[PDB]
Amino acid sequence: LLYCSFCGKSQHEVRKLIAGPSVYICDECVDLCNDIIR
Amino acid sequence: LLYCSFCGKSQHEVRKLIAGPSVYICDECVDLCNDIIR
Ligand SMILES: [Zn+2]
Ligand SMILES: [Zn+2]
Repeated sequence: LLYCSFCGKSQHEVRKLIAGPSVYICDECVDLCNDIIR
Repeated sequence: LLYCSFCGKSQHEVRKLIAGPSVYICDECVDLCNDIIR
């Protein structure tokens, strides 16, 4: 549905995808982003 | 800027917020979502 602003990969193109009422993110985005923000 | 589809909290309302070209998510969303998807 929505592409990752970071991964830009399709919702199903990634092995793990989390769907939200308006936000879509995969595991690499949070894994890489969580490490930076944390 | 954009509210979390899950947290619905403002971009600055959360202590940790990751900004993306079109996706905004905080630590609780990925922490709780990552545990479920993983
Ligand atoms: Zn992603
Ligand atoms: Zn959030």
